[PDB]
Amino acid sequence: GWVRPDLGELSKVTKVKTDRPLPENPYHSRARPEPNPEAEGDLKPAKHGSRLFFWTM
Amino acid sequence: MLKIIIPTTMLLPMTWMSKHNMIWINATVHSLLISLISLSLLNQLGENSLNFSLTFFSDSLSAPLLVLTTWLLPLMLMASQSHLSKETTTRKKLYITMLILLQLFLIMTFTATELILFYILFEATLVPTLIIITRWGNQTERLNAGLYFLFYTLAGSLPLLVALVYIQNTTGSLNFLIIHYWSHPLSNSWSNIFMWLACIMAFMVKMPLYGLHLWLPKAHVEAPIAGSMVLAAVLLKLGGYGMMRITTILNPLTNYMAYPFLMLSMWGMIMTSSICLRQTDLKSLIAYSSVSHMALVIVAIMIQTPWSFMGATALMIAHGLTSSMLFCLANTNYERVHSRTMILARGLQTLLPLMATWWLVASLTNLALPPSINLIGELFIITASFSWSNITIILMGMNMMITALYSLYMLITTQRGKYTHHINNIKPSFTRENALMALHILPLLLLTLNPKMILGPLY
Ligand SMILES: CCCCCCCCCCCCCCCCC[C@@H](O)O[C@H](CO[C@H](O)CCCCCCCCCCCCCCC)COP(=O)(O)OCC[N+](C)(C)C
Ligand SMILES: CCCCCCCC/C=C\CCCCCCCC(=O)O[C@H](COC(=O)CCCCCCC/C=C/CCCCCCCC)COP(=O)(O)OCCN
Repeated sequence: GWVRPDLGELSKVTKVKTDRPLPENPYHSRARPEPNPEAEGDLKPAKHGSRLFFWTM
Repeated sequence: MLKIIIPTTMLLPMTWMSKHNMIWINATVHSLLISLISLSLLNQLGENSLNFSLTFFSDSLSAPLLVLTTWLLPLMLMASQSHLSKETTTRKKLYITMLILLQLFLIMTFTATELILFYILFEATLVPTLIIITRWGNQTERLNAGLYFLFYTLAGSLPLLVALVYIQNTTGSLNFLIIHYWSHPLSNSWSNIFMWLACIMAFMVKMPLYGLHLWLPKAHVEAPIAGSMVLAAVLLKLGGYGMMRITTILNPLTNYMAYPFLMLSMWGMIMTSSICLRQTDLKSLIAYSSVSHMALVIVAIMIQTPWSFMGATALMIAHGLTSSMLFCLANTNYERVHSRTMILARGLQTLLPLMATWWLVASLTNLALPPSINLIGELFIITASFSWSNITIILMGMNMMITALYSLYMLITTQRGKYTHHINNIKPSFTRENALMALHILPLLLLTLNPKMILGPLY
């Protein structure tokens, strides 16, 4: 009672039911380094302008 | 400080939009008016300088220098308009523009609050001066003179720029008030020794210090009359003013870093005064005399006492007036006979009596006759030097003698004896020349009555 698969069937992506638990860290990754903190707050004009040698703005 | 500055800038378009035959009249009138307004900076608080704003301030050191600048501009205009008569309208306006830009740069330099702005203006004064010398100079030698004036000055001033930006990186400021209040001693290290040299050598070459003085005879002799006037009266004083300001961050190193400069200045005082005794050119003689006087000022600034600073201020002002007067006096005769040689025209007192009186008075203030302010400054410096070491009197005493000698030598050679027989084109003195001499001389004599005004901050 064997029926030969038709053209295009053996190349389907199929689903598999398994009891094997999904591996958690298959890459064996280390802990990622912490990012830099972030930008926050309201923008206030620079104190005493640019402060280039003699410029007051 | 804005009230003095804007009108000076205004002078620029006022002369560019004036009729061709009214440029001298307009410039002279409004220059005199500006000088009058400036006269109001002489009111000084006492304990501290007048701080108009963050950018500008005036001192008792500063006030005399500004008044001299503003007063010198109209005199330069009076002295110039004779030899510039044949010039086109546009080139006359360009010449006046050069003089105005020079006045503007000078006023700002003296009143700038911080060193970087002072440096920029103190260096900006180079461009109009160079243009004046090389474009309106009479001789071929002017081009060489211009190069000497430029290169000697920049070779000193660029290390100063490096030192200043380094100092602001380490201290956080170049504002003169902060610089003064937060002053800390300079250790004795090679780094500090070279910082001292880089802070001092630009002002040394501006004075000029003996041995770095070779640019001055060239530049002062090859320049037109107004160029020479401003080079001797004001531009030499940039070195003294800058040194007096900068030596506040240099203690206690100055105690022994000053030795070679003191030796150079005293011996070169003697040297340049002796040189004046054998000089065939009359402008060359006045230039070397300026050198001798500025050597005295260098000594006064290096020994760092209140009496020496007072004497230095008084001598700077008095020299500025006297040297300009002497240059104008020489230029009148040059205009007559078209040669700078001193023995060409002789016995001029027989032909021009009032000009001989002007000659005598200028020669008397040059040798520091009491109670002129020339002698006030010289005497204060000599006393401070005596306190510094009693052996300085020998050098100081010798210098006084040689100065009297060459001053009266110049007077006797040009005014006395008999007139050269061949020269017959010596016309009577013009009202312009006599008024120029009087406007030099009257202010100097007036200053004797109120000595404290030119004394300075220490007073
Ligand atoms: C013509 C006009 C030109 C302008 C004039 C410029 C003048 C510049 C002269 C600088 C003045 C002195 C410079 C430094 C002060 C002392 C110099 C040194 O000789 O003193 C001894 C220094 O010892 C030795 O002499 C080392 C210096 C010798 C090497 C320098 C070569 C000098 C030869 C002259 C060359 C001319 C220079 C000018 C070029 C035109 C002191 O002993 P010491 O206590 O241990 O060192 C003090 C510094 N510490 C504290 C950091 C240790
Ligand atoms: C018209 C003729 C005028 C000639 C003037 C020439 C002399 C000018 C004065 C010296 C010029 C260079 C000085 C450098 C500017 C100052 C900067 C400074 O002070 O920094 C010093 C650095 O000092 C130096 O590096 C200077 C070394 C010299 C390098 C260039 C040599 C040029 C010739 C030197 C001798 C000539 C100076 C006197 C000559 C006068 C003219 C005859 C210390 O900083 P740090 O590196 O952080 O050190 C401590 C931390 N470790």
